[PDB]
Amino acid sequence: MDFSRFFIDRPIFAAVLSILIFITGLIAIPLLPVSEYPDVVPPSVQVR
Amino acid sequence: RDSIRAVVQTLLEAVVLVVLVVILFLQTWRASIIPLIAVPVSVVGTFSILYLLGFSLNTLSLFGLVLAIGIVVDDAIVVVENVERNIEEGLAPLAAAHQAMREVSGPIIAIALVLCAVFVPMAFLSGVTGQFYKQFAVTIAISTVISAINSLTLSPALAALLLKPHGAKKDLPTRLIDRLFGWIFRPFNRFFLRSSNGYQGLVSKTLGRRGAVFAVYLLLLCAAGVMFKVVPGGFIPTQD
Amino acid sequence: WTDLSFQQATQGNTALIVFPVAVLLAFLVLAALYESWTLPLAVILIVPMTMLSALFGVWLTGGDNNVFVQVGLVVLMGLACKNAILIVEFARELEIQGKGIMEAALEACRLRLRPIVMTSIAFIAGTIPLILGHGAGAEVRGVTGITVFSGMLGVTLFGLFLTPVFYVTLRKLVTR
Ligand SMILES: CCCCCCCCCCCCO[C@@H]1O[C@H](CO)[C@@H](O[C@H]2O[C@H](CO)[C@@H](O)[C@H](O)[C@H]2O)[C@H](O)[C@H]1O
Ligand SMILES: CCCCCCCCCCCCO[C@@H]1O[C@H](CO)[C@@H](O[C@H]2O[C@H](CO)[C@@H](O)[C@H](O)[C@H]2O)[C@H](O)[C@H]1O
Repeated sequence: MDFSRFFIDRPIFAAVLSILIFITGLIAIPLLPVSEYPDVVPPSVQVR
Repeated sequence: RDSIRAVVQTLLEAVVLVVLVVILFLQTWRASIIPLIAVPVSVVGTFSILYLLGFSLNTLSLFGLVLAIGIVVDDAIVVVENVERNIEEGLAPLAAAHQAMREVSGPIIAIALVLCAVFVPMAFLSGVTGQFYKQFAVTIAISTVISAINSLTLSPALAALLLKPHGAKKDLPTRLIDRLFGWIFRPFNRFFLRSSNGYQGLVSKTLGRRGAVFAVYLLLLCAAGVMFKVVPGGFIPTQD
Repeated sequence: WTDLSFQQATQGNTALIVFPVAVLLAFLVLAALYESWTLPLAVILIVPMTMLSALFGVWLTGGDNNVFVQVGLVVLMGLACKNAILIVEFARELEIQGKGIMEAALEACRLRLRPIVMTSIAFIAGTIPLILGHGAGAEVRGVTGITVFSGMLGVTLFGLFLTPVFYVTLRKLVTR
């Protein structure tokens, strides 16, 4: 609770931390590939 | 090859000059030691991390190293300016270092963090221009982090042991510099005092006429913009 | 299109989301250090001032804003950032020790005056070897050196003068 003790007396620090997390996620979303399902289709090789 | 020699030449230069500067301001052989150790082990240490991230020595990365030695020195100076200023206000060198790092320690990690905040995103720029920026940025940022670790661990400690209380006695080294190079010590220490005093006078008046300071900063930033777009753009400059 | 012209024609401009993301990121860190949403602007708002100054060296010469001088510009404004950060934190801590805002900023400038000038004079003494000497890549080393001179001059002058004005201005509209 000394962790929380430090943070409640420094609320701007807490806001900054939550905003940093939110910002990294916000810049991550456009970078992520949009598919249906994770990659589970097994790769195959054709020999002709 | 030339770039390599540059990165070593400048480094030794960066040592020599910095030690001169400290003996001019913190006039003791004691303090001059510690940036002489601080700035090499930083830049050289950079190489290790540069290896782990798969980079290579090249004109651009070594250029970034040459740029980064400067912030490395700057950290060393701030640390020992503060510790010897503690000794000046009359603290034992160990307690001097304690108070000094209480004053600037958490700052230093904050400035390392903001420097990373401005430098690391440069590695994700686009275009071959961006791939050059990437070498510059990564080299500078890892040098910043290593230099901050050095400024928080080795430099303050080495100040604590190396430096003794002010006055004490100008020792063998210190007596040598005192006699030999007291040639030009005093005139410009006292000129520095007078220039200081003028400085707080100037700020004290400007802190009264803050509206005019805002008025010049305005349209100075407009000149900055027009000049950002009239000075030629940025691409790789051709060389012999 | 072909070659690097083709790469230009297909590449995007991620700087338009790299520069802002950097800026506020620094802001966020400073906001945590100062415990203030406004005190960071004491540092940030002075860094475009050094840029012009450094850039002015190129206008002195007639060179170009090639990638090397661009990274040099960013580096010197980072140095300006660190100077401003340290003096601003010193002023704020002085205020926490019972001093008024204006005398705190005055005395913070007073304490930090010496380290800034010694760092800058060390650099500007290392700058003269960066307009002559021996070795190749002369265009690169030069186009960095002239800027480095003018930019360090701007760094010191505008830190030591604007940051106290910016600090006192910013802190007057939050104490009511
Ligand atoms: C849709 C939202 C999605 C993005 C979410 C990101 C998380 C957002 C969290 C940040 C919340 C706002 O952050 C919060 O701002 C307030 C108001 O300025 C700060 O408060 C500050 O100003 C107030 C004045 O009102 C003072 O009383 C206080 O001492 C001071 O800390 C808080 O210390 C900070 O925690
Ligand atoms: C506190 C320390 C700071 C550390 C924080 C680091 C923050 C880094 C964020 C930099 C800004 C994000 O910038 C992001 O760069 C990526 C590079 O992958 C760009 O991405 C671009 O190249 C990638 C990789 O080839 C492609 O997959 C993508 O389709 C394309 O848009 C994004 O368009 C941009 O959103």
